Amino acid sequence: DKDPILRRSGMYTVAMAYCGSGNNKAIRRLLHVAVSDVNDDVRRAAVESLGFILFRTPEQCPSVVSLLSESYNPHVRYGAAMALGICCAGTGNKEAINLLEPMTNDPVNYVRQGALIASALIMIQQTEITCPKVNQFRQLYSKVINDKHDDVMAKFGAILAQGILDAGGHNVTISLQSRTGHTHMPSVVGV
Amino acid sequence: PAVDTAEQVYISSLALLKMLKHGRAGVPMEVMGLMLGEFVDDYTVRVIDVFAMPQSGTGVSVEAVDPVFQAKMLDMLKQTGRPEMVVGWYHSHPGFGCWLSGVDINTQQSFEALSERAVAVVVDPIQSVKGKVVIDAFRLINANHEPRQTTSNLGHLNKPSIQALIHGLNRHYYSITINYRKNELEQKMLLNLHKKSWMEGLTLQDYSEHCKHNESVVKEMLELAKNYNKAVEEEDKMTPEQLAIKNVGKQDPKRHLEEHVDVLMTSNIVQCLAAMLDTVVFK
Amino acid sequence: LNAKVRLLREELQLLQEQGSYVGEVVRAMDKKKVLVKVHPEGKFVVDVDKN
Amino acid sequence: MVLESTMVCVDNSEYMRNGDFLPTRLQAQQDAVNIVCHSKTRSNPENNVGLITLANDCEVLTTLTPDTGRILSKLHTVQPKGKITFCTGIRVAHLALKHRQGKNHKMRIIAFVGSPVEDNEKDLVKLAKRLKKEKVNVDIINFGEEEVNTEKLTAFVNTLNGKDGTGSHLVTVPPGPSLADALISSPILAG
Amino acid sequence: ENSEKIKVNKTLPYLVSNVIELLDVDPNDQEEDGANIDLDSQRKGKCAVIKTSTRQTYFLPVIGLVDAEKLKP
Amino acid sequence: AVQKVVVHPLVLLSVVDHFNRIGKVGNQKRVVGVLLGSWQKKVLDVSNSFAVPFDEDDKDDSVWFLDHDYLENMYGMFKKVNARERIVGWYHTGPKLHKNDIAINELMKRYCPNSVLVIIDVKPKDLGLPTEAYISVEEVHDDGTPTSKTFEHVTSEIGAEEAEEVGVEHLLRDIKDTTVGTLSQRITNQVHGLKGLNSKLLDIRSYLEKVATGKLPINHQIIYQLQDVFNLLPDVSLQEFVKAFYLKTNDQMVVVYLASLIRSVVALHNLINNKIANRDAEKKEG
Amino acid sequence: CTKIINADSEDPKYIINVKQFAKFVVDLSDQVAPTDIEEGMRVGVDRN
Amino acid sequence: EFLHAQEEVKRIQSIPLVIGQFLEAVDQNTAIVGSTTGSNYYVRILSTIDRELLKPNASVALHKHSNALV
Amino acid sequence: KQYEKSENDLKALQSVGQIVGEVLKQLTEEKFIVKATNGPRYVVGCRRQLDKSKLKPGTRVALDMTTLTIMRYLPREVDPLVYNMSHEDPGNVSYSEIGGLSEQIRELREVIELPLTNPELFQRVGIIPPKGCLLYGPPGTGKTLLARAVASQLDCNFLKVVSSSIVDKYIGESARLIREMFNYARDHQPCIIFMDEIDAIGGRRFSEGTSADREIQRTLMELLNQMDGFDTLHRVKMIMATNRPDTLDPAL
Amino acid sequence: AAPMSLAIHSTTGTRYDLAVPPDETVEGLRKRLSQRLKVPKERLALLHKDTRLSSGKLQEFGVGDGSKLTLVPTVEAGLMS
Ligand SMILES: Nc1ncnc2c1ncn2[C@@H]1O[C@H](COP(=O)(O)OP(=O)(O)O)[C@@H](O)[C@H]1O
Repeated sequence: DKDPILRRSGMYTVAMAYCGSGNNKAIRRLLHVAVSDVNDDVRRAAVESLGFILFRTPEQCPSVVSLLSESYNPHVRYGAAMALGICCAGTGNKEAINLLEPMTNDPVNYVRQGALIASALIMIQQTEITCPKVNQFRQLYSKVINDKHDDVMAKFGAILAQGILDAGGHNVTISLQSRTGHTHMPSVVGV
Repeated sequence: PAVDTAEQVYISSLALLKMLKHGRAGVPMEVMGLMLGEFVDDYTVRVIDVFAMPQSGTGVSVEAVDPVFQAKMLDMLKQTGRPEMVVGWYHSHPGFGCWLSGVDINTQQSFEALSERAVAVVVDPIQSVKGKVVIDAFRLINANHEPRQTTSNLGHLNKPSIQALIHGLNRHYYSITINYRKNELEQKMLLNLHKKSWMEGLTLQDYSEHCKHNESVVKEMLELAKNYNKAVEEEDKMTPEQLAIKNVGKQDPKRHLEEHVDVLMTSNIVQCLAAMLDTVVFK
Repeated sequence: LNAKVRLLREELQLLQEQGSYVGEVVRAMDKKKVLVKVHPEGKFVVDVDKN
Repeated sequence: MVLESTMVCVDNSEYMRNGDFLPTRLQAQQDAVNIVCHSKTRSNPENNVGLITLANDCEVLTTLTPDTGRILSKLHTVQPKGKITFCTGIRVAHLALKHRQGKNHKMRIIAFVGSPVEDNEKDLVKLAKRLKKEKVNVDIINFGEEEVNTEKLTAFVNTLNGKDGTGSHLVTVPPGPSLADALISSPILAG
Repeated sequence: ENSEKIKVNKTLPYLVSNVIELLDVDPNDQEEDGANIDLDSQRKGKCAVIKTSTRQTYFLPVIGLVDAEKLKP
Repeated sequence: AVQKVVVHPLVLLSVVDHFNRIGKVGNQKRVVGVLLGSWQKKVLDVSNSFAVPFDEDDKDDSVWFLDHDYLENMYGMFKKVNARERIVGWYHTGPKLHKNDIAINELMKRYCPNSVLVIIDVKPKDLGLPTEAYISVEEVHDDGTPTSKTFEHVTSEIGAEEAEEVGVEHLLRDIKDTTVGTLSQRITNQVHGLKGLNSKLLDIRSYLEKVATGKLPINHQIIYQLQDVFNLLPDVSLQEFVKAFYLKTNDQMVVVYLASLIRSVVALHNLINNKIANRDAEKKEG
Repeated sequence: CTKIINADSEDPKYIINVKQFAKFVVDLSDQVAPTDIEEGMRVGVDRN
Repeated sequence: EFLHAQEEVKRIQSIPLVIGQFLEAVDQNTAIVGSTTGSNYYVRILSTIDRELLKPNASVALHKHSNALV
Repeated sequence: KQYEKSENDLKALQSVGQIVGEVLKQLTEEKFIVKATNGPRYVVGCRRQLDKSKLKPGTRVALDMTTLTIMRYLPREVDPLVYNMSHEDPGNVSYSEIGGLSEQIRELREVIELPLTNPELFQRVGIIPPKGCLLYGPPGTGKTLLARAVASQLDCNFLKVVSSSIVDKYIGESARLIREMFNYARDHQPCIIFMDEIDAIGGRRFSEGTSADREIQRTLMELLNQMDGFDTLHRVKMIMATNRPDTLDPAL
Repeated sequence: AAPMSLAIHSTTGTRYDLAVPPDETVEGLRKRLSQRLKVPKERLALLHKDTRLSSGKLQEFGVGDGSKLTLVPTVEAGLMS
């Protein structure tokens, strides 16, 4: 199609059709759109969809979004951040956080916002022992929100991230797939 | 009572070309004009077509000279199928960026009093380059708080420039996102401008000119290869920093050789393929 | 290639920063100041950065 | 007062050479349409009037305009020639008044016919039904008096205002020399 | 009100100048509407060129608030 | 005679906007207007346009209205805005030439005797330019006897000033592939030209079919032209021509061979430099 | 520092010549009375 | 995208510029350039410029504020 | 009339000046290098409706102040000094009042007046008319009177200067005055320059001397090379006047 | 009174319909429109039959009940003045 928004609907359809199957062809399509399209929102929607395909093998999302985070296009950066967020949900990977750290101080603001929300999604409920970097991230949220020299979008991101980190008391997690392994359709829809 | 930050002003292709051309015409002067369109929703303000206006002024100010033209032209355009009525005004700042001044603000304030959601569009012909066009749409903040309400990131994606801030952005006026949405036939003709006739595709070159061009470039490559030799012998007896200055004001053989090789090889391949393709097609 | 494009895309703001004068130092003196002739203007007693 | 856009249909066929009706019948029609146009201008300021000469085929000599000076100026230099074509004349006049400058105006026509018509009556009624379906009001003047009656002409004017349309007229004028303006009283002064 | 605006626009500080020449200039050719300037064209009388005391020469398309022929180089 | 006619992108886009607006208004299949511009000693220059209300009877091609009064008023207003531009011709958005065209042109011919007609299709199902230009001339026959007025095609192209170029290049961010190198000179042509030649030959073949099957009459100037066309086609089995073709292909090859040698040496040099840099970095690191 | 060159009209209006800067036509601030200033005497003026 | 960016940075080369001389290049991306006003400067060199044309004491056009060598 | 003057003044108040500078080269179709009089050189645009064929490398041009857009061309500048050199008033002496000079006035008219009406004679004999003549003689004889008569009676333009008023303090300004004067004459052909007391600057060029002496000698070299230098002078005539012809440079 | 009920169409589409006394002057209409719109009266310019209403009483210009009046504001741009 020529209308950009319908193309975005198409990327979302690819995302929801192949949810968790890791279908290499759907990945091929989304990445080709991510690097080749002319609109920026379609690029962002494409990078984001990758999260839905590859969430059963979180070891693979960083492998295909590390280079894409360090991208000239800010919307692609935000897409990589949120793709890591959905893909590695409730897992607390060292790698995901290693990618999400440097870019939480990205010059563009909405990139910082997406980075903070992605970190809050990944490192939900983890204590000091489980991940060494939880305390760093709580302190980062506090510093960002208190600061006044920083942008408003970043403050929004930090606030939502504080909300996410400790949700429903401290006794609820985000699992796209049920403990047996079935895809949890409400979780996909919600995220 | 919102004016959300997701509100956009839709400029058509024709309107953009008209603004840009009119502005470049009066390069030292603040030429100006009107824009016709519609008010669809609280998130869209569509600008369909524009029309220049009779005017006179100096390099420091410009003003209309007749309103008869405005009403008459509205009637004529309405006759042939463009009933839309005015939605704002545009003018050109030739080299000063895009912002609003005191006089600008005064005229825009009169327009806004006329209709609430009026916009001001500013173009900078000389600052616009081949690809990107320097342009922006504005509106006036009152003396009341926050001028507009936020329900998305659609407002905060542009990083307003230092000059626009200095001259009053986000203090007396606020910007609006500009969308260049286009229909199918516009898309189809914009792609059809740069297309040459079909005969040009299958025309060879004057072969004598071909050979002269080839021999000229090769006679250049001779000396470039000599200099390449004279230059590779260095790069060992040269300090790691000194090399970064070795190539300032002095030809470099490597890059020129790369360029000439690409030129020669492309040109010859294309000529050969055309010759063979013709050799087959026409009997 | 990505780095090259990013640098080119930023270069518009980097090229709008002011410049720096070229001065001929006359003699370092005092705590950390220097006396610098700024052709064509007169001399100054300027500060010296940390580096 | 009722905004009404008419289009006069002066004729300039070779049969105007005759003087049966004051010198050079064309002169009789000239004076008649001149007074008629003045009448229209006095009917309503926003009203307009036009001139579509019924020459060999046609030539709209002046499109709709509230001002009449152009109408009368173009009215001269109408040295007659050839033969008329009624169907083409009405069709062009209709196409022309479809494009009112003010679409609120009510479409209408007034005709000055003084020649023999060469066209089967069936197609005349066909053009009549079309004009009716498009809500058009003619007012035929059987000037010239080639038939001084129905020259395959009555059916057209009955159909157009058929079902007591009271919108179309056939004010036939006899060959007696006396400028029609005195004759025509209803279609012009008050329908 | 004219005199009040005039007086306010005559703030005391002036940048003294000497008139260098009093050119007589006329329009070259027709100027398209939409883009027309009253200085380059649309000027029939004389015009002045002045050298301010700051070693800067200026062209005054409208001479100012004094009759032209009084002034001399 | 006009050696060339140059239209400007603004005109094309304005005609497209016109057709969109009327079609949105509906009940039409063509649009008509004017064209403003100037002359440069037989190299025309069309630069701007505006509308002119018009309507036609599809069934019979002898009924039509064109409010020339609108044309005069708009010429007054435009000439007030831009003096340097005077009427140059007229345009219409029908796919292909209509029967009224000579009638309208003779109407238009009053405003500019040297009036050229420019058709701007707005739905290109082809690979070729979007405009066709036509100039009305008297044609005298050797047997066709009566002298009518027929349109003679004249070369046309698209041209733009720096402002228009900037704007279009800005809007053209929907697809873009420059690759000025061999990729362009092989997509813009070869394939494109062969496709166009095929389409033209197919049109000639359709007409020939129609004549042969009786659906049409025979035209003798067409037959003579086609005979000349078939007589032009060269023969590629002459020893002289084969000799010449091989000679020239050989020269072209020696040049490409030299080019490739140059490139190989440069790439090898780059590999060597990278290897030396890696070795030095390792030795320093060790 | 500026060197007055002329004192035109009874109304205070003073032509001063700032050395190597410019030459102006300025007026008297309130502190100085008109009698204090004569032609040819160095005077001090502000930077605005 | 690189060709695109190259064609987009060229707005820094707007028409009202200031002539100057290129005196000496101190590393790449910086050079001492002597303005026509008479004051030397330490400025930034635009990426696109072909360095083969920055011969010593070679005529050059500078930005009006940044004074970058354009 | 008061309100017309008032509105004229109020309209006049809103208008700005154009920097005057010289075009040095035309880079591309819309790029000109302009050297503003103060000295800073700019690359600037050009208004679209302006005969760009008249902006040769040297035309004077009026630049707008904000964008520096070329906006108008002007004829060469005429310094106020030269305006005064060219608007003197030699009373109304006629040739009658000059008594006792008949041969001399004939020679003078032969030199300056005849070639300005009757060049065909000089073409028939085959000679180029002479340029300038020195009037030397004891004080009070009639030199300046003759020059005033020549100025008033004759019809070509006149330029009158005292060589002791050319000289100026700043180095390289007197020479510029001489050069610009001769350029002005070269423009308004025909013209006559009457250098009065050329002994004020025409003095033997010594080997040994001081700074001011050297500066005046530079002025004199400029004059000498303007009279008969690389550029043929053509149709401007000269007359000098001295009571000390002896103290003059042999090259003059 | 016999108020003259006119129409004031703006070039934008909105319609500020108003009724005035018979003896109103173009200055008075301009002034009332300025109060309604909160814009200076100089910036306005009324139109009738493609003919500005420069000044003076409305009647002798011909402006009558059930008339069409276009209201057109001024358009100005410039660094200063
Ligand atoms: N031949 C003459 N006829 C009349 N007056 C003369 C004559 N010669 C000198 N004068 C007088 O001398 C004055 C002119 O001086 P002039 O001879 O022109 O200059 P210079 O001082 O170089 O001799 C006049 O007042 C004039 O009356």
